[PDB]
Amino acid sequence: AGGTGGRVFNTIRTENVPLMTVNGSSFSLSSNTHSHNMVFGRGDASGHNSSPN
Amino acid sequence: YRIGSYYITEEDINPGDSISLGFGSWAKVTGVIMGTGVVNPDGSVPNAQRVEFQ
Repeated sequence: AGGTGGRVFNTIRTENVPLMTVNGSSFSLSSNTHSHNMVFGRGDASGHNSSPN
Repeated sequence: YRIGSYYITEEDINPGDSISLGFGSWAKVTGVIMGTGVVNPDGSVPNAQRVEFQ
């Protein structure tokens, strides 16, 4: 035996790596109708697939 | 080092009546090891010498 005791390589010790999870959260964003800017007027020529404004 | 359960001095008539009797603390450890070294056996640095306080 030895005067100093330790359990590293092989011994019945305690303590481990905890595992936990976070509760489900949903991100909510508001689509503001302003701040979209504007260029030109009625077509004319308009970019294809552009968002209607 | 001498160990005895009788509370009589070594120089007393009841005791052997020779030599000086002094109180001894702790148990005598054989010169070579000092005890606790390494968890897994590797061994620490022991202490030696007589009367030396370390």
